[PDB]
Amino acid sequence: TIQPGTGYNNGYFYSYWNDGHGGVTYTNGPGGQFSVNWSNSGNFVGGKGWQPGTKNKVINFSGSYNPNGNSYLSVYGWSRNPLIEYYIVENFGTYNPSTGATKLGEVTSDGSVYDIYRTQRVNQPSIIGTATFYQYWSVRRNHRSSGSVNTANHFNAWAQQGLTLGTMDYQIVAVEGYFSSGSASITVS
Repeated sequence: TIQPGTGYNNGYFYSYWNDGHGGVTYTNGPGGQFSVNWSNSGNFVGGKGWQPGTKNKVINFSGSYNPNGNSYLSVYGWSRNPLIEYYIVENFGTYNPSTGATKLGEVTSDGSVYDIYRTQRVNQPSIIGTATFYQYWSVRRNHRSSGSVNTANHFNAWAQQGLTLGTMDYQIVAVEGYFSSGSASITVS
């Protein structure tokens, strides 16, 4: 495993974060590849991509994703001003992250309909420190672990619905886990 933090590997920005609990290993591979293996983890997020992201990137991903418990596979990132944490969720484990959330619409992109939601994090950690901020979600109905994500279709649908993004910060294909187990191997481009 590599040390939690951010940096560049083989031309790609990467971010690997955990809550210090133990039970997760993250490795960077050739090109845009990264692997995650976890067993009775805490909360973590790891993946490769870009710093900063863009609002019209076409993100390609391929590989395997085998969660046992609560985990997501998504295009994941942030904006600043306004501060937003966002997800385009391609697959997940035992928990759909939109459970109980307010549905803000639908968008069709890259072979599936997605349901759109907005949630709020209250006094939680963020890229600028403790803050209250919104999260935007596109949750794919047809789950998969390879494909292409035309981010503009999501960001445009969000904007159409009143979900504004500020200036992009990082933008990665991320495996997230919350107190679960699993394995994943993903290549980004």
